[PDB]
Amino acid sequence: MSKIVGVTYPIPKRFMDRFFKKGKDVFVKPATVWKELKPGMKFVFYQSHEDTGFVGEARIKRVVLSENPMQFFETFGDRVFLTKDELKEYMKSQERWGRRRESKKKKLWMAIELEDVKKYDKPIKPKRLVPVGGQYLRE
Repeated sequence: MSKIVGVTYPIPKRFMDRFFKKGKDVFVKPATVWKELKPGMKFVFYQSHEDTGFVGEARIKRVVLSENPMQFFETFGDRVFLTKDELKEYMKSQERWGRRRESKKKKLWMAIELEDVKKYDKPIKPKRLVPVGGQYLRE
């Protein structure tokens, strides 16, 4: 339904564990998800395909909207799923391996506050495939 409930992401690296480690982490996006992403949803952490998907979930809260990703790494840093070291190699990886993902200007990045991070100790079978772009979980 249009009520939604949350979004689900596989997370491109092993930093799914971050949210379960500290119980409250910050997932950053270089503008990918649309206006369904509101403060007061859930964020289900997808694991892998086959019968073994969805490693856990959490609750989406106050999103910090800023054009510089380094704003999130000076404010949170430790609280963000990846570090600034992971950021700089990631952006380089997109522009040197992804043909030439460059830009004359910077874009609006978003830092989602993830609190109350729940765990699926049960292997939940995905109802559909969750790519790097991620899927909108709606009730």
